[PDB]
Amino acid sequence: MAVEIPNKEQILADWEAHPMRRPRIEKVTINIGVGESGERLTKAEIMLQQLTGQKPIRRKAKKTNRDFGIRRGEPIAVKVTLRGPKAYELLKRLLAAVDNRLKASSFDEHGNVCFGIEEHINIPGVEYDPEIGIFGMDVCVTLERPGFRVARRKRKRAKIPTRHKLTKEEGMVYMMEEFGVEIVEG
Amino acid sequence: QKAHSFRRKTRKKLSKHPRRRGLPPLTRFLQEFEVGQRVHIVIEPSYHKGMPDPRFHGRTGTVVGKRGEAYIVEIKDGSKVKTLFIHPVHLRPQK
Amino acid sequence: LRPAKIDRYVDKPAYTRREYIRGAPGPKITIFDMGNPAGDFEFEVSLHTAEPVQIRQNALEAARQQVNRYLQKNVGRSNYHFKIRVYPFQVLRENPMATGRKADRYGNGMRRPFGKPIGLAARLKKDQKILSIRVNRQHLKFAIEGARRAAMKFPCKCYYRIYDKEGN
Amino acid sequence: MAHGPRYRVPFRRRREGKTNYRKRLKLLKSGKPRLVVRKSLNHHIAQIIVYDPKGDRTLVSAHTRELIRDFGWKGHCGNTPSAYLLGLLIGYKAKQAGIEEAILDIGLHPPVRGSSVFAVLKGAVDAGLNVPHSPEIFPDEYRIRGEHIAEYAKMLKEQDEEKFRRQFGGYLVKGLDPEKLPEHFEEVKARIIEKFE
RNA sequence: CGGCGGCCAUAGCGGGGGGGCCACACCCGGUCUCAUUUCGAACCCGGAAGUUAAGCCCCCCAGCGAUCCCGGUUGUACUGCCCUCCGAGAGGGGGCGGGAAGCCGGGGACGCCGCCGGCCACUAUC
RNA sequence: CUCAGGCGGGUCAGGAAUCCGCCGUAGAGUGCAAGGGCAAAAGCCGGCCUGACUGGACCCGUAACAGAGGCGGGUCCAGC
RNA sequence: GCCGCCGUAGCUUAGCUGGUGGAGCGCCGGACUGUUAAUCCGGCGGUCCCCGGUUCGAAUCCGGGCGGCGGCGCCA
Repeated sequence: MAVEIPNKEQILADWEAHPMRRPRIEKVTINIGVGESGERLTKAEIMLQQLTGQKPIRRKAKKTNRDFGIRRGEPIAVKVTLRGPKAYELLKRLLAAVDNRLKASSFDEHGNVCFGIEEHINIPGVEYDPEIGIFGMDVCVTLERPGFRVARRKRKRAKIPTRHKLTKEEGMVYMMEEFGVEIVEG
Repeated sequence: QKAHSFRRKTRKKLSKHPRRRGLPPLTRFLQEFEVGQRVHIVIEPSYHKGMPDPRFHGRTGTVVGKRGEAYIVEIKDGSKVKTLFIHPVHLRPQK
Repeated sequence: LRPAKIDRYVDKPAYTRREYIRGAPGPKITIFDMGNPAGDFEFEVSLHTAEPVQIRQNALEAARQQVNRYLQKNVGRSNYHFKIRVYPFQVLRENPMATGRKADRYGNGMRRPFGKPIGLAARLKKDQKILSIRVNRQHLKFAIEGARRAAMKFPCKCYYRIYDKEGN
Repeated sequence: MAHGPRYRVPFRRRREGKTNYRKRLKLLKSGKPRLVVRKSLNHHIAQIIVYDPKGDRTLVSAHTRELIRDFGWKGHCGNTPSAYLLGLLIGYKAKQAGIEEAILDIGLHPPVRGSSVFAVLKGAVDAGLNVPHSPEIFPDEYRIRGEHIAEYAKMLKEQDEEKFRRQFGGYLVKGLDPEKLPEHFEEVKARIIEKFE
């Protein structure tokens, strides 16, 4: 077969050298950017906070537009950025929520993935939900290497080769390893 | 020439090559000149402050002393003796 | 279109740069390449300019036509490739004046003598290639005749002539 | 500049991600020496540097590996109190080179209290160097002495797991400082002045 | 192999190898000093259990950019001075004094330089 | 603290605002013409703050050289 | 050749700070009427002349263009 086999072989290979070659999951950002705010502050805004377990941030609009971003500065969206065990706790369930055989057509060129599902999301009695039940989301998972942090800080910020940039192969197997399966073709 | 500001027809003196672009190195700014010393006055395009009138560019005068941070340089523009107040940035030692 | 007595000189300066100036004229030329691609031949004949001039947009279209017409009819467009490389860029200027007589001027010295656009011209120096036609050695005699016909409508003259490149 | 001959000239330090040429020109303008305090993950350096066109000259150095010899320091080289005794150590050589006035070059990094850069400056002012400052910047007492840490270390502790707090990861794994004792700090601080009393 | 520079692409892009990596990084705790309209990501207090894999240093390769050189085009393009010197003009030529790009071919170039530290060392090196 | 624009993943009829990653030496932006200046900024964001302060000079421009009023500016020093 | 001013539903005309769009007329479908006219309900189409630009967006504000309206085309 193919897709799965070539990916896996390289990651084992990365392990052999020592496993600081392998990637990590930097963060999970759960967002509603499809919007259901309007001029107001949405009540989808709580539902995310309870779900994630920590504070959300409003997202102000820009410009003058037909459907959303009608007036400049109005709430449109909400997001929370997850790191640490909170992010992982979200993924184990979230990955199951998306339909298994995780699509290799929804990967980024960096070995990253965004999920699209709206109005689903498990774990009762948190989702059900009386009396406010209106929601929609888009969930991104950013994946990168561990040794990348130097660029991020002030000290020693310089260009990072592509020999140390995450690629499409590593990200498919790494997601699979944690939970769920990947789509295999052939 | 149409019109008579300082900046007229100084497109060229006032412009740096694309390579030279970017905020200018700090050494040239710090530079120290002694009196009796002859300095060349050349506008650095990248540094806004310390500038002389651009017509003067290419001139060689003598530093007579200083006012504040700037230096006061004596030059003769045609017949007239003139004082040009210029920072060290736009000055270079002769020789 | 006044007779050409200014398109015959290059001692007149540049006023090309159509973006820059307010008011620019259209072309008359649209067709510049004709026949088969230029990779299917071996030999190159050029007409070489020996005199500096400005060559009018009108002259370019006329000269090309009379030439290309002859090549097309006799040879067919299954053979030869003919190119006139130049595009005219140099904008041309006019002082307003017509008959009106009597108490009227027309005119006028200044009060804006500065051009309204007549046209466009291409600047041709010494050893430029005004025409390049590509041919085989069967089709030699046609290409030379066509070039002779070109040369008259050249504003001054040729003196380097009908030139065998040979095809290097 | 990028791949062709396009706008801007890059610089050496600009490529590395180091000190801003603009910040360093402002500092240099007065004609005063720079007391260069710079950071590393387990080191601290202070240096009194002047400018030349040749490239800088450092009049005297003082470092954490010339403090971990023969000053009774056998503490962690990356903590805030090491930096306290770095200021003191370059404080004996401002009395044998006699230049006592310098201004703090932190390089790039935001100036907020609680940081290492204020702690070494604090050590220098007590050594008896006269450097320009406004006092509203010095770490708290807890931080200098090193006693925030003894209390922290009892909270955690690695290589003991329980439902009581015995949390895992760094706490001072080391035997020679279980938890770090402010008595130790005071011995080495007694080296103060050039007399070493 | 640290820190601070000078010159400021000859030190732009890209790739291979080795580490003689206590020091440098990742990394791990983040209560506290402290950074986020959200998150230790950022900023900062704390540590080293683990990693050389980057990074980093060191060795080296030029396909792309740029730097320099020789030769070829080329003393050609262009040009100051003089001309009862030529050309109907447009323009040219001689003498006299100077001389560019773009390109080919063959090459140097994937840095150089100043201060100070530091296991080791007391020397020169990662 | 770093951008126009482009790429791949997301939402949509498309698209917007919004989202994640990657490219990206300046095409953005800087009130307003044009030109010039600038990327760890003068741009972007945030906080604080009100020196668009008082006094009195040098110098330049105006008006090259070269007399020339009003006006502007750089550049000091004292005071707040 | 100069200097003002237009074009907006098939026509003619209101209108505009740049966030709009009508009136009368014609026309079309019903309805009075015996039929029809008149009359009487129901309607709709407008890139608001072309073509650039600024703007977050131009029917509107600037550039240019095209056709149509006035005013000079002379003391010399």
